[PDB]
Amino acid sequence: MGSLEQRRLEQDKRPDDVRDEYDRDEARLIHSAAFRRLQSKTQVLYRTRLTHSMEVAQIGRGIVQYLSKNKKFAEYHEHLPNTSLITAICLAHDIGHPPFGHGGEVALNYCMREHGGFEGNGQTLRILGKLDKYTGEHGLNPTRRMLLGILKYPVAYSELVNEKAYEQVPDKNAPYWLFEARMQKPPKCYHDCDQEIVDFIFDGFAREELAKFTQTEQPIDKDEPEKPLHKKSLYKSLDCTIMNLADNISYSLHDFEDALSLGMITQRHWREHFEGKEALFNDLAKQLVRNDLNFDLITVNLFHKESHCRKEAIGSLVNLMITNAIIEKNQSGCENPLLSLEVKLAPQIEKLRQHIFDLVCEQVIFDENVQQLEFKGQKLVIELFQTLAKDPNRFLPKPTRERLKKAGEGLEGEHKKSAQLRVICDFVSGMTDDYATKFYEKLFTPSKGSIF
Amino acid sequence: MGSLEQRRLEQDKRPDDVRDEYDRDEARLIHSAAFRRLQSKTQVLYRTRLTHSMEVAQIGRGIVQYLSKNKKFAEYHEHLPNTSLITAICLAHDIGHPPFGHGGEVALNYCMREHGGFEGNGQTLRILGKLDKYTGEHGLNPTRRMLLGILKYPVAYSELVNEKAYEQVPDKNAPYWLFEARMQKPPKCYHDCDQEIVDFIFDGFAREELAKFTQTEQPIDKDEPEKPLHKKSLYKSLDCTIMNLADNISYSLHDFEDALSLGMITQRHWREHFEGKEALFNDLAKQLVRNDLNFDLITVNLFHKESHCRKEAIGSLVNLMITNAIIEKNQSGCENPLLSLEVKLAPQIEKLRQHIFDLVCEQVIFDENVQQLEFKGQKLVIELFQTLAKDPNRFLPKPTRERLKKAGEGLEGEHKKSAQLRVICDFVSGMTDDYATKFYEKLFTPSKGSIF
Ligand SMILES: [Mg+2]
Ligand SMILES: [Mg+2]
Repeated sequence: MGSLEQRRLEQDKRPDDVRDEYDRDEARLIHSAAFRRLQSKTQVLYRTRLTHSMEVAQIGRGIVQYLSKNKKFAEYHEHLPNTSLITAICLAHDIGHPPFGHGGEVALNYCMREHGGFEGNGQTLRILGKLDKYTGEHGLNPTRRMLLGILKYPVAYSELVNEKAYEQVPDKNAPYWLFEARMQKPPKCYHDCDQEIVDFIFDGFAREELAKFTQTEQPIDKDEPEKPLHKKSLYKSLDCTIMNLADNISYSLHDFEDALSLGMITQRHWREHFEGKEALFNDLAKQLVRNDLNFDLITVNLFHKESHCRKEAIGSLVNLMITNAIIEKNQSGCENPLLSLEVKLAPQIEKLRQHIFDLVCEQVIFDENVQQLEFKGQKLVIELFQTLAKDPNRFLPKPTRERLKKAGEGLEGEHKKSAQLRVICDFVSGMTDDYATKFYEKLFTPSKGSIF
Repeated sequence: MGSLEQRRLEQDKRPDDVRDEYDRDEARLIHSAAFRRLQSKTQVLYRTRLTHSMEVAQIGRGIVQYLSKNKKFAEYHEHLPNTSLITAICLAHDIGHPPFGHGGEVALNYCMREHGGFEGNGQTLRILGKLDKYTGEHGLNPTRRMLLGILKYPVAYSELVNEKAYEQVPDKNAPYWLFEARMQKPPKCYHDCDQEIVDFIFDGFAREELAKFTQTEQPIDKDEPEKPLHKKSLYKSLDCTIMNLADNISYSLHDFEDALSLGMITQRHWREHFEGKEALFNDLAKQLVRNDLNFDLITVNLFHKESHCRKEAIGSLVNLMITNAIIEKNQSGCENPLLSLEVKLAPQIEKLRQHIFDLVCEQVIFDENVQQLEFKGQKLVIELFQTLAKDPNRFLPKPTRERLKKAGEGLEGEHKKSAQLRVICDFVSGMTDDYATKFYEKLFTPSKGSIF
């Protein structure tokens, strides 16, 4: 089998470069157009995706550091990623996310219904492995282990999608962009047209390991037992578990901290969301003997006037989760360490992390005004994709027109159409929020737009 | 037959006026609302249609002057138009063009699919002969020869249209304004509802002359031999050939000069568009012995920092085409001089003029941002026409409501509908780009519009 430091394309380093291949991955990523676009992309609307990706990289390094010295896990030290690989994986995890976030993701998936759908994490793999113009046709040409580390869902769209969930009540009067977004969310997956990339990631493993590692589950009873739902992938690589843990800690605490600052989560919300289960903080305070973890003391410090009393509690909770990162084996039958080993929190810490994250989804993610803005990004992307798809040679830039022509060669009929719509999907998804707004305004908004 | 200085309506001049009828045409045109609208109408988006029409008038006068003294063409001096007639024809040629240019023209033709279509040059005749409020129902009431001079395409829409080219792949999800504009372009023609105007222009000629002069051709193989295409008219009057030559010289050189200034055409584009065929400049430089026509010398002067080195080359190329205007006979079997005689460039000069014009279409006319703005004018005009057509008495001004009522009298059924939609088409097409934008914003844009 192939090495983990192997790339799809041959790009050997000069003898002047003792940097390991994982550092070369970090260097290419930071100097890449896909990573620099994280500035003009916000996840909530304040906090940009670049800042979130840096905080996630910091948390992941702290996780890897904590594990690399805890001798209870000394048996697994050799399989931990290094500082450069965990950073590059953490800094790349939100690269594929489209403009306007979930509003744009639902939009592109709805437009690509007959052509493979769209999902952000799949586009992250698509950009990293092919789209980014660091190479001709191999993206940034990352190492096998880095590609595996960003593959959060190693199962294809077709193998996971349940198109019965897309079913809608007919409405002759509704425009094409007007629908319930929750019923058009894609499965978390990789795109079928990128199977070659996934083949490379998995050529360094035994095929029985691949079958066990790509196992899925059928979730049941989201509201009713017969409600149709997509299938979920079940397992991620070891490095991916570390990044996914850091990614959730930031969403649970750092987006919570921003919610306190903006006033979207009050102490009344806190004490009502924790009206029961004050032991989520208190019982932990007893076991670890940390008076700072007392529910009433940490509540006063979180909702304190002095900003140094809040950041001290946020950082205390950030440190509490990093110090409670355990590494177990997943219920996959895999014997490879990178496929069988998982990093996660202590069960009592995860209960507290989730319960803080649930208050964030309730007051921030599902705020009426936040959702109204997501729908507008849905309308904008749909209306932009339609127009770019109706006459792509009139509107698209010349290099994008070349890819669309190139994608259709050797293909005819419906396969040619899906391959060319994929290029348009990669063009729109690779837009920044302001670039997509300007592109919308040049095409539709009455008095806006300039030829330069 | 009738005189060339004859008008549809009787408007004789006072004895105090020794001005010839062609000067009276020039005077009425300049003081007309249709000609003054050329200020608020741009052709590219910089250079307005008024400025283009003045440069065309200057080139045409230079053409007529050059021919009126070249004794190789002395046999045809008596049939050349005078200074006033060639100016009025040149200043009127773009009067009918709608807001947003081709974007608005494709829009109106698409809306008028079942009602006669729309084309700019046809509206120029419609405004000049009927619409302009200089008279009651005869427009500016121009002379027969001036009307003939603006009749670039003396064949009707119905006689030229190939509705198979309008055929579209069905799309249930597309809004009414979303289509490929290239497949909805109208034929270059005059509108069927203006046949009476064309009858007057042609009552001063023998009917055999009319049949030969209105001959058409069926172009073949735009991309494939079986691609459906409209039919083209074949012949223009002598005065029209002079105006059409001046009109093309301005587009080929003056719009090229603006392209240099804005940076849309680089010296790299020039030397790559002329990578072969440097003899288009050089061979002419040999025959005429003009070292300024050397490809490398004129390239340095065109792309020079000093603006006096560029304008000296542009004006040299403007002068080179005027000095190479020849007058031949067209392959029409006509014996009337105004219908059989044509003015055009020398074959080697036309090869150079076209090749410069092709670089203008490639970098300017078909720039992605220029086309994106054209589509937005297409969407705006379509959405404006629809709403004005749904309830014309609620929205249209009282004088326009009078014409629409008046156009429907004596008619019922589908003929009444087409006659009233023609008035709405004349209202929208006669809008300036900013007037159409304000009219769009009052009706659709959320927070815009005032009752005054
Ligand atoms: Mg993230
Ligand atoms: Mg013109």
